Amino acid sequence: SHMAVIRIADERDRVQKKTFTKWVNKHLIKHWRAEAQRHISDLYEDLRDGHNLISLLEVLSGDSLPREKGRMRFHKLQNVQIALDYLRHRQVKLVNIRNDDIADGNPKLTLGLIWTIILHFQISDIQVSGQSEDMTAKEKLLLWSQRMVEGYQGLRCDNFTSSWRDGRLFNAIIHRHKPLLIDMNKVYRQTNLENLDQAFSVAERDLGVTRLLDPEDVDVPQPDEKSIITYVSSLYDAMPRVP
Repeated sequence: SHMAVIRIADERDRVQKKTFTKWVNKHLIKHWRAEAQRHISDLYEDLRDGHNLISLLEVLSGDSLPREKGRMRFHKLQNVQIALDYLRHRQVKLVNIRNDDIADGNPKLTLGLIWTIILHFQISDIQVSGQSEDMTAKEKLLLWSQRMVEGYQGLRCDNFTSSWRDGRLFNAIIHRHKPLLIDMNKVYRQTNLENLDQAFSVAERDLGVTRLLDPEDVDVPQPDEKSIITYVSSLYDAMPRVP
């Protein structure tokens, strides 16, 4: 039923919005200016005037950016363009996004923009042995993921969706780095949620990785790709060495 597919597609979007919202908040709070340490309530509303966008880029780059102090739409578009122009200076190719779209809270383009920023700042230097230079950041992260669970019995990482549903990969990657923290023998028998909860809990408590995903989000036949990548990438950053 087409109704089933839309249901799943809408669900993946719900998860992506929740994920990017947590990711943005994670960084915004690290901003040096107290009043810039804002909290996003609705990703489709709190980036519209451009201020949080500028703050996000400042925190991620350490670079200082100007801000319009007016309230006219003209000021908002300009505020948004400051952020968009910085990304271009950074040689980031902007996909299909206009000032107007961000100023009007365009859902898809807003998520698209946050995705672009995540990709550029968090998934820009993955290094993995066996790496082939032509590979994209996404392809590199997938190889790193595969390289990481290499020596584990019967578990493959064919992608950034279904492959991560049962929590097995998440636990193996943690174990690979801190075996004394994960009982791999037990992760094979227990439920998907059980594995997901454990992984996210250990990652946070012992590796200091923010819990971007809820086990309930990932235990679906096709988890949201970008949500998975985003979190997996933050797992990579918690790793001290390169496989």
